[PDB]
Amino acid sequence: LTATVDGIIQPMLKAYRIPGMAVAVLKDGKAHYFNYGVANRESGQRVSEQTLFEIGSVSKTLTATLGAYAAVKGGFELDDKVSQHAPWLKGSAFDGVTMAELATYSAGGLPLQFPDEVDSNDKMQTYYRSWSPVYPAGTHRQYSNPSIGLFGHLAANSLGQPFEQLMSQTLLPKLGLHHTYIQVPESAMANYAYGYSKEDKPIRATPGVLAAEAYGIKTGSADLLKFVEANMGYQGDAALKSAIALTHTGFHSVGEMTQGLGWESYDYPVTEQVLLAGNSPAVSFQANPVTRFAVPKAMGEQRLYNKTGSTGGFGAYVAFVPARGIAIVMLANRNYPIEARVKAAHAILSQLAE
Ligand SMILES: *C(=O)N1C[C@H](NOS(=O)(=O)O)CC[C@H]1C(N)=O
Repeated sequence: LTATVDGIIQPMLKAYRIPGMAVAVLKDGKAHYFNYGVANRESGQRVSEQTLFEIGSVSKTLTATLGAYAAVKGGFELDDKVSQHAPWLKGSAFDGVTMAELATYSAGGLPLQFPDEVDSNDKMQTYYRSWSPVYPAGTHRQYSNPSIGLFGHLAANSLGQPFEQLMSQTLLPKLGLHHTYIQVPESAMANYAYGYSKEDKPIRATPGVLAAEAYGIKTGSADLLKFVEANMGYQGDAALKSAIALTHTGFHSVGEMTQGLGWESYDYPVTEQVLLAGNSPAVSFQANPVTRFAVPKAMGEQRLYNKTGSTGGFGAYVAFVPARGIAIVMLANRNYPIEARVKAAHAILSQLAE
């Protein structure tokens, strides 16, 4: 292995007091697992590649794959208006938003989170029915859980299924992810890590509206690397392969970052400075005018695809370059700085590419 994983990861774990981390890398078709520290600080139970971590917003890549799958299966087309697939949105602003804009955070300024008062399905429908766009559709990117959350919800229901059903019964089994969960079952609680807050309490995920779609997957590094493997020359089912290809399609760009379904990608080679900038709050916190594509673009293999994710007590990152057959998954039970995740992953990936 050309990479020096221990030498890059261990100083970072110390610098941010990360209790445990599961790292998995792919190179030349083989998976390598590097496990550090503890899943549970009071028992001392060790992290393995089967430890379940909250992967937070990395869930959006699975949600995007599910939505692309529903589109390939005929439930909807990406250029359909959103209200074509939700009778309760007819006449609302979503008459003028496409499913693709919803999935790529460009509907027009949907916020990062639902307002605190939205705590039921009924209040969720009312929220979207009364939503006032900040920007014209397709012109501005504001990263948003309500946006891709609604995409995942409506995509699944376009096949007559709840999101959780289509994810748990179709997408995850077809991807080969048998230890990946929206809700961790009884048989697997022994493997579920605790997270540790920035204030340092043991904490686990708070359920919320459309949490499953936007940030609610629990999985280990082995299962998550298997999903990344499917994103690098998947040999198999035509519908699922077409779905994955749609997630590698670009719909707009902000600076050097191109927004796909779930995945965000960069030209490869990519500098650390560019990858840091694309994952900084200058991109993730504020609404930015996008570079527009007249038609969506199949982006290609010689690119760095990535996604960050966090919960109250967890911090995750995934990046891969399909043309190189290299990948890194980093799942931690501390929500530690995105810049540290990016710097470490860029260093390791640069070495794997040698
Ligand atoms: C994803 O984990 N989340 C969405 C947003 N952070 O975006 S990032 O993950 O791309 O950095 C807010 C925090 C978090 C969440 N659980 O809502």
